[PDB]
Amino acid sequence: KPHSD
Amino acid sequence: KLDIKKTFSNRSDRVKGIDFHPTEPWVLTTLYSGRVEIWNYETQVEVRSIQVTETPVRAGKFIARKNWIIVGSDDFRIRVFNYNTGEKVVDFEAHPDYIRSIAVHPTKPYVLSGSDDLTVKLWNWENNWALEQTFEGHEHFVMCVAFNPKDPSTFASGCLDRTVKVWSLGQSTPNFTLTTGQERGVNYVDYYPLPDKPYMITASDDLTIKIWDYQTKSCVATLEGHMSNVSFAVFHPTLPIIISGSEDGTLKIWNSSTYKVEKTLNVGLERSWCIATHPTGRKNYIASGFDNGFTVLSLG
Repeated sequence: KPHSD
Repeated sequence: KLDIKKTFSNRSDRVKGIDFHPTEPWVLTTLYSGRVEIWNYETQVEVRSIQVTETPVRAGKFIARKNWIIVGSDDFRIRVFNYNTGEKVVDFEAHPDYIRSIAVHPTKPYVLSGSDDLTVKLWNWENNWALEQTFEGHEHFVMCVAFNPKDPSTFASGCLDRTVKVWSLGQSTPNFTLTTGQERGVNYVDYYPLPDKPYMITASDDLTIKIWDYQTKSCVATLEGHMSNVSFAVFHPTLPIIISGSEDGTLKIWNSSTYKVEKTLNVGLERSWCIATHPTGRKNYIASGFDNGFTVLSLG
């Protein structure tokens, strides 16, 4: 998933 | 005159959301660890903190007129707590995927939530938190939602599908879609709050910040200087500056007339994720949340 952080 | 002073900084788990209370000297932080904290940044004492969930809480806002905070988390839920008592007011599944952003209407009992489920949803707290509208059209994660402060019957959503869409409450399609040319997506969108310019601003993983005239849909300027994903960019409500923050670990202050960088700060908390400006510009306060904590700064 993009931008998981 | 600039003269940036650190008024209060504290270490914590990653801060994903941040917001100022309008009348109390408080900042709310929402953390990747599922914790939220409300700090008095003048006395440097916690007013209230809650372990809300075990998942990241990416979004959080005060609803000062109701004495609430509203938060959204990766467990799909919107929760509302009274900050005077800590009591949970409501707890509901809002989306079947992560919640990225929450916006609160200035005068009506409406909240918007933007989600990885590709939608923005409108909830009405005077109608038992009923879902009153779902805004469909985006094609990737909705990263940011924001009301137009000059006309809150409209709002903007910024999306990894590389567009900003501007919508009217009560209407199912966008008034317009802004094709940003920021090919790695839009992480953030904000409005200039004053009546002299119809401006919006967008931040991207493509390392650029862009200013838009929302009447003509034209790009006014592109701000370059960050070296990693730009997490946010906002107009300051009283000072002629733009403030941005990046996974490069810096905050940058830009001249809002010339669009040139005035000051770069590495506050030493690693990656920057979120931003808040004090609603009335008290002491020119801004606050930003990072991998390793937050900082509240007075800009001058």
